[PDB]
Amino acid sequence: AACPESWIGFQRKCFYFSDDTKNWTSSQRFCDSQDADLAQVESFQELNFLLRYKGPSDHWIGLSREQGQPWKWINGTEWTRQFPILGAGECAYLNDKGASSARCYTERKWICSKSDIHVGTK
Amino acid sequence: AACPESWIGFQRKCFYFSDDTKNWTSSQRFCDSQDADLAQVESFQELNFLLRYKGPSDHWIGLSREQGQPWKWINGTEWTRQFPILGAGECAYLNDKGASSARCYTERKWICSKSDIHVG
Ligand SMILES: *[C@@H]1O[C@H](CO)[C@@H](O)[C@H](O)[C@H]1NC(C)=O
Ligand SMILES: *[C@@H]1O[C@H](CO)[C@@H](O)[C@H](O)[C@H]1NC(C)=O
Ligand SMILES: *[C@@H]1O[C@H](CO)[C@@H](O)[C@H](O)[C@H]1NC(C)=O
Ligand SMILES: *[C@@H]1O[C@H](CO)[C@@H](O)[C@H](O)[C@H]1NC(C)=O
Repeated sequence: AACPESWIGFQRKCFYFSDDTKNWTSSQRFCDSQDADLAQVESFQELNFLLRYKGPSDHWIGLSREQGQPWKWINGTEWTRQFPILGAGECAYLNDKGASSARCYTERKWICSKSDIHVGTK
Repeated sequence: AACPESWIGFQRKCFYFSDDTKNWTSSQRFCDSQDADLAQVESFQELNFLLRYKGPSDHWIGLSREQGQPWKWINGTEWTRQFPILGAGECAYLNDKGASSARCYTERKWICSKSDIHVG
């Protein structure tokens, strides 16, 4: 199977949409336990898939920042600015129509992403 | 890739959700051209997944009937009653409750499904 059971496949990745709510760091610890990360949204097409599937509640994704800084990926590098992220918060999430930001201690649903099983990067 | 580009993978199948609208027979022709069929919805659970992604438009699916007669999948097997397909029409589609039906010449979006390329 390209993706784990109950994950959703889309363009060489596998996505998990949570049932539970957790804070941002706890959501990342959950994704890390599944050999994945909080969604690393790398194109506008991926964004659109996520907004369409997720349904009505806010979902954490894997971008964080410091107040006067750029948004960073989980690996600590500045991200590629595929879409605007609104608000004045430290952790990013998806809402009804796009990406916004809030404090990392708030409990939200989350999305994990990883590569499908047939992807090689060598 | 398990699925062709932009199809959504779920539980060893791939699903195509159209952006365009067609009548039911031409929708099944599109699906067949991409080595698939109009979605042969297998169960209430598969239903809940298609309902999650499809968004507000009506989408044709792979069941139809002759007047009076039981619903049949594209493959010829009679529907197994995991949920009702409502209405008075010959051709089935998904609204946001579950399945409803209409005249086959009208214009709706559609969903295709097929087994992913690693099934065997
Ligand atoms: C996040 O939530 C956990 C319980 O899930 C709590 O123990 C932790 O202190 C909270 N905040 C952070 C930043 O870990
Ligand atoms: C860091 O993570 C991002 C998001 O997946 C990836 O696109 C980028 O190539 C990675 N950068 C490094 C230096 O590993
Ligand atoms: C017809 O398709 C349905 C829905 O997936 C499946 O349950 C049934 O086994 C199929 N019959 C054959 C012969 O493919
Ligand atoms: C359905 O549409 C196709 C064109 O894609 C056409 O050949 C066919 O006549 C239409 N069927 C009906 C009943 O209007």
